[PDB]
Amino acid sequence: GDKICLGHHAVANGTKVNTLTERGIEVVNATETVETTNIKKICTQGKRPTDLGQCGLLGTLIGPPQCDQFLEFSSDLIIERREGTDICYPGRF
Amino acid sequence: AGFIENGWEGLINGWYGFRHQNAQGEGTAADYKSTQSAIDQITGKLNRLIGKTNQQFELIDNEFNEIEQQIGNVINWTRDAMTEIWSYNAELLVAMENQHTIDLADSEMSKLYERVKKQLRENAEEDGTGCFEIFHKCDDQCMESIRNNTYDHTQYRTESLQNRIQID
Amino acid sequence: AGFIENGWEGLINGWYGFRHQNAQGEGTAADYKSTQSAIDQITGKLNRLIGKTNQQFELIDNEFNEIEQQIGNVINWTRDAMTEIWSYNAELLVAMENQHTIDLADSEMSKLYERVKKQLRENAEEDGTGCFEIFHKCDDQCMESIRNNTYDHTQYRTESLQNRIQID
Amino acid sequence: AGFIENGWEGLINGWYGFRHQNAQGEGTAADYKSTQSAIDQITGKLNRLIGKTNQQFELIDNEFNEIEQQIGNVINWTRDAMTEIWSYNAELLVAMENQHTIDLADSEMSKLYERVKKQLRENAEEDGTGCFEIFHKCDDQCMESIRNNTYDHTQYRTESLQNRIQID
Amino acid sequence: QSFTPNPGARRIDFHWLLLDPNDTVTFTFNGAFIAPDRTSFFRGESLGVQSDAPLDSSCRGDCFHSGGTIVSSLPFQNINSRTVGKCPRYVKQKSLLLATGMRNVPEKP
Ligand SMILES: *[C@@H]1O[C@H](CO)[C@@H](O)[C@H](O)[C@H]1NC(C)=O
Ligand SMILES: *[C@@H]1O[C@H](CO)[C@@H](O)[C@H](O)[C@H]1NC(C)=O
Ligand SMILES: *[C@@H]1O[C@H](CO)[C@@H](O)[C@H](O)[C@H]1NC(C)=O
Ligand SMILES: *[C@@H]1O[C@H](CO)[C@@H](O)[C@H](O)[C@H]1NC(C)=O
Ligand SMILES: *[C@@H]1O[C@H](CO)[C@@H](O)[C@H](O)[C@H]1NC(C)=O
Repeated sequence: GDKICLGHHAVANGTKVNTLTERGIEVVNATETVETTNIKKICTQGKRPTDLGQCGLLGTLIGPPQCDQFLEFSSDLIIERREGTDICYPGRF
Repeated sequence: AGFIENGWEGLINGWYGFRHQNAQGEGTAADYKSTQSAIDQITGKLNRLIGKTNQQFELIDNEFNEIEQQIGNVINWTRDAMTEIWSYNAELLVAMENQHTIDLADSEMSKLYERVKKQLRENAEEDGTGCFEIFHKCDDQCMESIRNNTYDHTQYRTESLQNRIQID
Repeated sequence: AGFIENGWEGLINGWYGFRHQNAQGEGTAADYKSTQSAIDQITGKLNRLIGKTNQQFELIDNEFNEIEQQIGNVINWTRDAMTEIWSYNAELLVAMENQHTIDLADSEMSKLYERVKKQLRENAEEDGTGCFEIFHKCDDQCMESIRNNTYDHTQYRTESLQNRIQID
Repeated sequence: AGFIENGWEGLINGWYGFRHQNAQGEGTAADYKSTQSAIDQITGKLNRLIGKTNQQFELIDNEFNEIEQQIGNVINWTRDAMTEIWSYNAELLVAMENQHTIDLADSEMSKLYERVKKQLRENAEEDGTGCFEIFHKCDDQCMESIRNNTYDHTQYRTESLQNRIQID
Repeated sequence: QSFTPNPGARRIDFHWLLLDPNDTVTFTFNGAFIAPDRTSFFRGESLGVQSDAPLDSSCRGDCFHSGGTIVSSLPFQNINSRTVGKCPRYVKQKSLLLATGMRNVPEKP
């Protein structure tokens, strides 16, 4: 006359996961462990970075004119950019 | 006149809520502790994975410049091979966690079948779809009894004997 | 006068064929659906493995010539280390699949024990070797009843009561 | 007047020793074969791990000298990455072995619950804490009967009927 | 180490050494030597990120890569194989869904 029926929280069509037995098994509730959200700006909540710009990182030890202000510095983050260079006169390390 | 079966129900009241098919027209959910036991283990699965991946990395390749191609080919090959190794490990690990999560869900529900069976002993007939047919006047009070673990064949069996007993 | 036990039999009629020891001298195999359920999962195991290995490869080492030995030593070491990693992964994965296959076989048979138990309720005594002692005249028709899922204690228990009942 | 429960006891007599709560004041341990079955599998776990790790190694890095730093960075990176891969494999493998060991312990005890249940059929009430309440005069001889597998409801049920039977 | 210049191309070759405390670095000059006026000391574990992204004073995160940052509470990422700082691992699996509950035995029979 009365029943005890164990429910599975079966919501309207959801998503699917890969398991050790079968692939594409539909599950009620899941989360993605791989984030694809690319935040296109650099986080600076800490010791603000040395944004070298036209200056390269090695340039800070040599002193190209674009690096003159970065010859002595401190931060928890250092940023290099494509336009950056470590020389004015040809050279390498 | 529904043929009440596994309480899929589009249920919103907890992950492991159980339907109580009271003849009076009820659909109340299960003791939250069953759901909570699942929550206590499943929500921590993400953190277990994080501890295995959160490592310090540094640049090997100078992306804006060029490294000797022979070495760069070794590095690219190595990274790609390692990517496949880690992708394999990731897929396998996630698959293990998914299979274990399913196994856990089945195991917890299995324990809930046991809770009913051990307490009622004879009047809990399993339909294999999560349903127990109850052979006594199991109104909301019996649902409270189940949730409060006062459900006991000592008295409930007798109540069912009034409805089920055969002497021969 | 064999002591019929787990139907090893050198059986050819399906992987999970069950012996029906009809007193009249029969040895018919089980419902193919049990075997089919195993087939549906096991035959796909190879494909699951293939999807994890079938990758594009290119030559890194010029086999007919020579590469700088220092790099070649790194490559050989790397490949060998990766070979051990993949060999480990392969042995582990295969071992997992083998253990799971065994677990599946035990699980399916367990379900078949359950099929008999849930349908007969009292007259199915398990010997622990795959055998159920049946306490009624279980001729070929009962085997058909099992395979057709018409096996039901509602009538079969009564048939056994004629052979088993004790009133006191 | 202890409320005898799972025989934690600070037991020294075997890993899977079971307490027999004889009303006469006994605490004898279980049949060693249960413990031996665990020993036969668990002690070999170390050897299974050894066979997967015992490999021939040679020096790649000249520790007392210097190798070109660009290659050395690749080697250090490679070794470190492989160390994490093997550390992951080691933690995972050990965790698998630990989980399997626990599962084995639970499985073996489960079999021992089954040994009691299948032999006594009605007078073995499980408390969920490893304890069976026995409804007959189960003195040391019944413990011997259990260990010798002569424990049998054919006679023991009748002994309990003298203490338990209800006719109605 | 000894060095000599090789004429035939204008170039400055920079060479470097990490000098231990209490040690003395000795230099011998016969010309073609560009001498340092100052030396360098390191102070506090920076993260040298190579990137084209703009800076943001409100953004917080540990992971940096050439296209930006990765801010998450997840173990894996598909954004870039080359990251700096403490990060989730790169995989080829663009979508690894982890179940957080029971399978969806379908709402409708
Ligand atoms: C399933 O999990 C997601 C995870 O983000 C959550 O947002 C969602 O509400 C859950 N669904 C439920 C509880 O029905
Ligand atoms: C290494 O891979 C990057 C892309 O990830 C590619 O741009 C680079 O040229 C590759 N290096 C070589 C030597 O091919
Ligand atoms: C690398 O291994 C191959 C065999 O697979 C061997 O012939 C070759 O000489 C090895 N390379 C070096 C530098 O030893
Ligand atoms: C490689 O690691 C060792 C320590 O294991 C370190 O002494 C050595 O300098 C490293 N090689 C390079 C090129 O940094
Ligand atoms: C450095 O040399 C001086 C010489 O007076 C000595 O006192 C000092 O302790 C030295 N430092 C170390 C680290 O040896």
